[PDB]
Amino acid sequence: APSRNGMILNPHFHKDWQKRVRTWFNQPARKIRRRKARQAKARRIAPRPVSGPLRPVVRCPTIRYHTKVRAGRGFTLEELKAAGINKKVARTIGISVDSRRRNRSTESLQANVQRLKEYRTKLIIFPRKAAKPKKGDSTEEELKMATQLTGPVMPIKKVHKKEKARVISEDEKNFKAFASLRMARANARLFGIRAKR
Amino acid sequence: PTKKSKTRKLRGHVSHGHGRVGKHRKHPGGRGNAGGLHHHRINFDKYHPGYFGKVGMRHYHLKRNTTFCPTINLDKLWTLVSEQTRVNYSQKPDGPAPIIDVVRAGYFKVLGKGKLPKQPVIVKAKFFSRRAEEKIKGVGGACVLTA
Amino acid sequence: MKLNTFVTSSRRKNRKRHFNAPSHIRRKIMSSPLSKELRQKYNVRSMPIRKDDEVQVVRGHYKGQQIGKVVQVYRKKYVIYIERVQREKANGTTVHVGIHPSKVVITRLKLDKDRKKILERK
Amino acid sequence: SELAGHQTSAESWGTGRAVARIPRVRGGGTHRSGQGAFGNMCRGGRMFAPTKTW
RNA sequence: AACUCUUAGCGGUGGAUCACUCGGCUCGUGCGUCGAUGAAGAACGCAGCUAGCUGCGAGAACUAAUGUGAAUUGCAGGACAGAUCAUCGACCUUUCGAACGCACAUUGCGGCCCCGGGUAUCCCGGGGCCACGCCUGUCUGAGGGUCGCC
RNA sequence: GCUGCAAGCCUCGACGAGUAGGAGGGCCGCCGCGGUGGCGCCGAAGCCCAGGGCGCGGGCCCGGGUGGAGCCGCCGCGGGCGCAGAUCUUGGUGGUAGUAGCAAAUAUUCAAACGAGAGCUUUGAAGGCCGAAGUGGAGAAGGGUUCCAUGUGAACAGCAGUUGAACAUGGGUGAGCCGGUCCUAAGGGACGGGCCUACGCCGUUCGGAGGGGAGGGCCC
RNA sequence: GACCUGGGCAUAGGGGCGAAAGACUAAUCGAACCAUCUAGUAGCUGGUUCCCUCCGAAGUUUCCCUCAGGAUAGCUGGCG
RNA sequence: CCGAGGUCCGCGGCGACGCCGGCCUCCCACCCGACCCGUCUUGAAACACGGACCAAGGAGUCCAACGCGCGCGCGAGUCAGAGGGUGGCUCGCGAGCCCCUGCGGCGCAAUGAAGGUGAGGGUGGGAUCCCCCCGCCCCGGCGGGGGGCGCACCACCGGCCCGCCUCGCGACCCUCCGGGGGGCAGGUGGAGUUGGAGCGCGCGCGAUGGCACCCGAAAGAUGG
RNA sequence: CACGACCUCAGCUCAGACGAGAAGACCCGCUGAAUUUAAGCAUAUUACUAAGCGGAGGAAAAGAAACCAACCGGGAUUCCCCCAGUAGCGGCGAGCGAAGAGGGAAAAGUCCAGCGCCGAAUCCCCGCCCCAGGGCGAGGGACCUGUGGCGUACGGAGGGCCGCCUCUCUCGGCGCGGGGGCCAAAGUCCUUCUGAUGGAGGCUUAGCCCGCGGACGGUGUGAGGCCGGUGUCGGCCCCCGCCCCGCCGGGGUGCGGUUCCUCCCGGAGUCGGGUUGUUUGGGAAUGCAGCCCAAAGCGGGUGGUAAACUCCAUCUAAGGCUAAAUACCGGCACGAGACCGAUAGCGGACAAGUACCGUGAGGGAAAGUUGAAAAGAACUUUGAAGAGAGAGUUCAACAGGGCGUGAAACCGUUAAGAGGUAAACGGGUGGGGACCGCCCGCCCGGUGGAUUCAGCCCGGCGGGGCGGGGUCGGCCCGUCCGGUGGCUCCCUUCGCGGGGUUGACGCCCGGGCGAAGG
Ligand SMILES: [Mg+2]
Ligand SMILES: [Mg+2]
Ligand SMILES: [Mg+2]
Ligand SMILES: [Mg+2]
Ligand SMILES: [Mg+2]
Ligand SMILES: [Mg+2]
Ligand SMILES: [Mg+2]
Ligand SMILES: [Mg+2]
Ligand SMILES: [Mg+2]
Ligand SMILES: [Mg+2]
Ligand SMILES: [Mg+2]
Ligand SMILES: [Mg+2]
Ligand SMILES: [Mg+2]
Ligand SMILES: [Mg+2]
Ligand SMILES: [Mg+2]
Ligand SMILES: [Mg+2]
Ligand SMILES: [Mg+2]
Ligand SMILES: [Mg+2]
Ligand SMILES: [Mg+2]
Ligand SMILES: [Mg+2]
Ligand SMILES: [Mg+2]
Ligand SMILES: [Mg+2]
Ligand SMILES: [Mg+2]
Ligand SMILES: [Mg+2]
Ligand SMILES: [Mg+2]
Ligand SMILES: [Mg+2]
Ligand SMILES: [Mg+2]
Ligand SMILES: [Mg+2]
Ligand SMILES: [Mg+2]
Ligand SMILES: [Mg+2]
Ligand SMILES: [Mg+2]
Ligand SMILES: [Mg+2]
Ligand SMILES: [Mg+2]
Ligand SMILES: [Mg+2]
Ligand SMILES: [Mg+2]
Ligand SMILES: [Mg+2]
Ligand SMILES: [Mg+2]
Ligand SMILES: [Mg+2]
Ligand SMILES: [Mg+2]
Ligand SMILES: [Mg+2]
Ligand SMILES: [Mg+2]
Ligand SMILES: [Mg+2]
Ligand SMILES: [Mg+2]
Ligand SMILES: [Mg+2]
Ligand SMILES: [Mg+2]
Ligand SMILES: [Mg+2]
Ligand SMILES: [Mg+2]
Ligand SMILES: [Mg+2]
Ligand SMILES: [Mg+2]
Ligand SMILES: [Mg+2]
Ligand SMILES: [Mg+2]
Ligand SMILES: [Mg+2]
Ligand SMILES: [Mg+2]
Ligand SMILES: [Mg+2]
Ligand SMILES: [Mg+2]
Ligand SMILES: [Mg+2]
Ligand SMILES: [Mg+2]
Ligand SMILES: [Mg+2]
Ligand SMILES: [Mg+2]
Ligand SMILES: [Mg+2]
Repeated sequence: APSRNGMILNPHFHKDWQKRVRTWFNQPARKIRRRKARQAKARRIAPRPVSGPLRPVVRCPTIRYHTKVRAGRGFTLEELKAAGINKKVARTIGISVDSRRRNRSTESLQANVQRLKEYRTKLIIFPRKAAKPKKGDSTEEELKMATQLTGPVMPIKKVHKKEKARVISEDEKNFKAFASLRMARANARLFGIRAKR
Repeated sequence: PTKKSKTRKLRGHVSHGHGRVGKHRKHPGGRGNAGGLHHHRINFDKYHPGYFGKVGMRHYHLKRNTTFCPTINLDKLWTLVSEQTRVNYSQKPDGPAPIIDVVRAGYFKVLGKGKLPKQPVIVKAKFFSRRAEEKIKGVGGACVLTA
Repeated sequence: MKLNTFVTSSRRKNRKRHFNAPSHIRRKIMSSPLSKELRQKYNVRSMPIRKDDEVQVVRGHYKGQQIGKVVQVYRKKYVIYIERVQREKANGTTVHVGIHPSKVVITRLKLDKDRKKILERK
Repeated sequence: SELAGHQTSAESWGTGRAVARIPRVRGGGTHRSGQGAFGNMCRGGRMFAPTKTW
């Protein structure tokens, strides 16, 4: 079979693959189908945003996506408590909640509490009955100027803040970056063998 | 397409470009990588040395996000900032130095391959090689570490 | 130009539902235009032909100003038979020749309780 | 169709008969019995390299 | 002469080719609904003239209703000509079949109730029933199984 | 003067075998598509030709005949794109060939009738055979109208046919005491139980609270 | 007579049944038939469809449970 | 005109089909040549196989991935893929257009089993080009003689990076418990480096996995 | 030794329900091969496939963490992309092969048991009363061997304190799409041609006429205007629905905040361990199952290498429910096609799963076309009849019923020629035959007839340019200066959205410049 210099190929076609072949001929048809579902859903929730509830801002786990934020699953119960929002009333006003997530640092906590407060100001709540405007309900002036919000509810901004050009201190120029990492790696390996003393 | 196909010029020729003596049959030497050690050994040893056997330790649950460490050389270090920024601070070499945060650009380690222009620069990376730092220190500037 | 994607434009389908059309649909298919005096009197372009209509052949071998009367509307064969539009057979027997309704022109309508209702809607 | 030409339970008669060693339809009282069924050269058989939808 | 062969015309034999296409194949879309209230499938039967196909079920080539508005057509004949067709919400829907009284290479063999007739008796006909498993409940019971009362 | 489609044109020199195989060119051919340029009842496609031609060739044009409704060039695009072979597939047709053959169980003949038509039907006579372990008379299984009358003589009945188990049109199978039905024979197969992941299987008078009937009038 | 025979029954495929021949088990038996896996695999036979133009071989090397086959080098063509 | 290959400024009989022309093709005849194709084979006209005849059908395909060559776009980038947006009651148009804070793929860094560490020119040949000098000129160039910068590429010699080995081991400012450095040098291993070339699309071909150019087993298995 | 209660277990053609079978493309649970590849072959591969068995639904399954991760942490499930032909598995051979993260589609969460409070506060059956929604019965049961309310890992409950206050469900009545019928523009104008026009030409030179209709089909040929339709969310008519708002009516019952008190907080032959078989990329054992062992409660599971110790992280297993993204070769109803065009395409364009074959499981064809219209050949005549000759229909019988076109093989006949070396074939020619085929141009010299007759002039108009029209003028684009003046600026320094400095930044403005153009 091998004729001359070339790769050792490994085509995984030793099963009965012809019985399981999915052609993407309905791919443009499911785009029309999923689009009609969003439009049909949009009319069913006409005042409410079509994208769903407000999602929090979470940090991607691994080091490969260290500096990357992402729309999370739901707001932590601690983030709702620090924003004055009850657990079981957040779903009624379109706020995503999940109780599995925790806040390991205040940076992630304060980032979503500000996001919750920014949302509640931009939130126009309609009274349960138009003849009875209650306390938490918005005023009759803001109800007329309330349209459906298309796109993600409060998309996450990635502020590309730049460190200002400073003057390099002489103490900063004497910092051995290679020796600092090389000592940190060596001390992290001999840490356990040193604690035995 | 089939217009420029070779089979269109093989009409009329009996063996269809596969010989009369040795006909074109069903796998005359085995299917796939058969005989890689017995009768295709010369081909495997000549063009794929090292194909047979084991080498090195095994890592069962290898997660590529753990060993993720994209690198960048010093010759492409100033590509992370605008060209006007590199020129503006060239006329002001008396302490105002730009900061090139290599982590926010998508790299972790800085390697000292190319030459660096004679400008003080503050380089923020998670890792530095010995020569990358001394070229940054030699040209003026510090190598700030980040996590 | 057809803008309705639910209506077919196909040689295979338009012919199948034409030669297999039900009798009540073949009535609408076997329509014939009205004369310029009837089209001006009733303000109707064409009409589904009936048995006792006076028509006039316009195309074919039997065309002419002779105003005949429909004998029967052979809805199964997509053809009508007129009084004097006929032919002598070999044995001398006279047989009616089939004419398609699209080739005749209704010079006089067979008005009844239902014909005047449809003429009003048109 | 993927089943085009393969709706037959044809077995080759083999050698020993003047027939040409092609899968022939099982016996019966029809014209179809004893006819080539599978190959692309046979009438009513499967075309060479049937056009697949993928 | 004949016979044989070649060539062309013509005529046969044969069916190619071409043109045609109410068919297939493939893709996409919307729905996504069977059955003891008897399904799928099967058998038999049903038309004025009817074998098959198809449609129906002893109301049998269709009933009612609604829409439609003059036909169906091979030949008649006949329309209470609202013809015909479509829709299809009413009604109808033989036997076998999960098929259900027991069976079945049997239109075999039984049982119960009710009705009508001959006359409760029997006989005849008709109607409603009588499979298996299981659930809730009722009813009727069983066992010193555990007690109570004596 | 001519060209100059420069992917064109012109000049000069040498060279030319070829299986397997490779490459190039094709204004070779086929089907469909996007363009473009047309053709057609004053006759398209296809088919036929002792007609006129073109190209090294693949092939092509024209004329004539037939045919009766579609078709083609060019620039691109997409192929189920070209056959002499495969004991190829399907269909058709030859030579063999008016050939082999219509040769198992002794047999037919005369006359007449019907009829367009008779070795073959029918009638009579004659001479023969089966010779009651029939070439006879009735059933079972199986066949399913083959039974019967009449008509037909296309097809079939391997010659014929006025004949038929053919075809066409009608008709025909009548039961308390003939059989089925009733009984269990071998056996099959439920039930209880057990098994089985299950569809189910095992097992057959055993094995369950397996009796649905009483006499006596609420009792055994 | 260890006879012949009908019908009804029983035994079903790696099973049956066999006074035994590998016999018989629906013209099929040293493992029935039917459908499917299955277009099973075949280093083995057979065939592999238009033209012209140009170039043009090898049956030798090494390795191979190889010796009717491959890998490999050589020879070939094309692209430059 | 013995001269850059031919002209006649020579001519005859018949010309309307009787008596003219038609290569090839049709028939026939003669001379020369000439065994039946396909196939396997060292060798086929073979007493080798297949083929009585004719029509129609009939066999290198599609998918995946790879290699190299080529066309194309852009270029240290390249491709937008899933998806989303929308000429708004959606033909042609299940196209096309658009944006995705370009996720990611493949490139831009290799090397080691790994912990890890991680890349600074010379010589020779060299298309092309530059300069000078002497002649000639139709002022645009031509001819002759010299020098030089040297593309790509190749040969060689280096530098550097990672692995390994050997040698050199030292005093010293980064030690801050622990620890990190200490021109190290000389060799050697690497699919490296010393001024990127790739990515996407298309095309062709080759070797593959798939029914895989087509037809073909003796079987084996599952269910009946 | 009966009578009662209970337990356990029976009977019924008891009252009222349920199950069965079909189909099975997609889906769930099992079972399970071998062809095949490894050029043999045994593990492996084929394949956790085919076949076999069971069970569903319009989707199913899955699913709200005994998860991932090791980070600045993610956060149910499903699907897509990528991860990735990667980690890894493998006679480490052939081959096999996921997952976390990331990007997207869709997103919705929750109920018990237990724990302990509430007079079982609960349910069913029967008989009913009012308007599917509410009630009643000194009716019968279920149930304390545990119904209901509260409540479930996000903590929960009760009592204080603080604050705001009661709003769902289901019916009647006025306001905000779907389906089925019916209808809705314009040539049969003129001329010609044809068997038939739907062909050709014309219709002030707006093709004549319509056009939001020039899709498609039918009609005797290529029809926008003959017909059905097509286009117009155009009109009319009849059924029917969703959502929101408002009033009336039957059922609804408050919820939050507490660096305050008190109390409560969990799924056993299960985890785990051993072993066995199988499965997986899971490798000192991924999942599953059998057997054995057999738990704990600051416990248990996991942290991809077996083990002990230790620290950290994460989850809370052994109970239940749950839409939407996803699949769909079956079914129902549609649309489409660079597909096939009667040996093709499904086996089946037709009385096709039909005829027919086999005892049976099963096997399984062949077969489309007269013409526009049957106008399907009256009648005469020969024959017993098929079959003929006439006649007749048709544009056509070179369309006469398996009838459009009618090829090749093969055959009859006619015409022509030939034939003692089987026939054919290459090259050369001959004969014959059948059908065909066949002096002008430029210039000039005279000649004789006609020149809405020539140079030139005048008048009107049009056109032409780097081997070179010249002189004035704008305009467009590129480019460079003049910053001539403020908006983005440079992610540009300063005080806390305002101000100050500069980039070949764009627009504005004047000059340049380019064989850059009109
Ligand atoms: Mg090879
Ligand atoms: Mg060749
Ligand atoms: Mg060959
Ligand atoms: Mg080849
Ligand atoms: Mg060989
Ligand atoms: Mg191959
Ligand atoms: Mg109209
Ligand atoms: Mg033979
Ligand atoms: Mg086929
Ligand atoms: Mg000849
Ligand atoms: Mg002929
Ligand atoms: Mg029934
Ligand atoms: Mg040559
Ligand atoms: Mg094709
Ligand atoms: Mg000829
Ligand atoms: Mg082909
Ligand atoms: Mg052939
Ligand atoms: Mg009869
Ligand atoms: Mg006979
Ligand atoms: Mg008779
Ligand atoms: Mg008889
Ligand atoms: Mg008969
Ligand atoms: Mg017997
Ligand atoms: Mg067997
Ligand atoms: Mg023996
Ligand atoms: Mg094959
Ligand atoms: Mg050989
Ligand atoms: Mg000729
Ligand atoms: Mg051969
Ligand atoms: Mg030999
Ligand atoms: Mg010999
Ligand atoms: Mg032979
Ligand atoms: Mg052919
Ligand atoms: Mg290669
Ligand atoms: Mg990228
Ligand atoms: Mg990759
Ligand atoms: Mg150099
Ligand atoms: Mg085997
Ligand atoms: Mg079922
Ligand atoms: Mg093998
Ligand atoms: Mg092999
Ligand atoms: Mg084997
Ligand atoms: Mg299966
Ligand atoms: Mg269902
Ligand atoms: Mg769904
Ligand atoms: Mg579910
Ligand atoms: Mg596997
Ligand atoms: Mg993931
Ligand atoms: Mg939970
Ligand atoms: Mg039309
Ligand atoms: Mg396995
Ligand atoms: Mg570990
Ligand atoms: Mg569930
Ligand atoms: Mg067919
Ligand atoms: Mg079908
Ligand atoms: Mg004709
Ligand atoms: Mg004809
Ligand atoms: Mg014909
Ligand atoms: Mg002839
Ligand atoms: Mg002759």
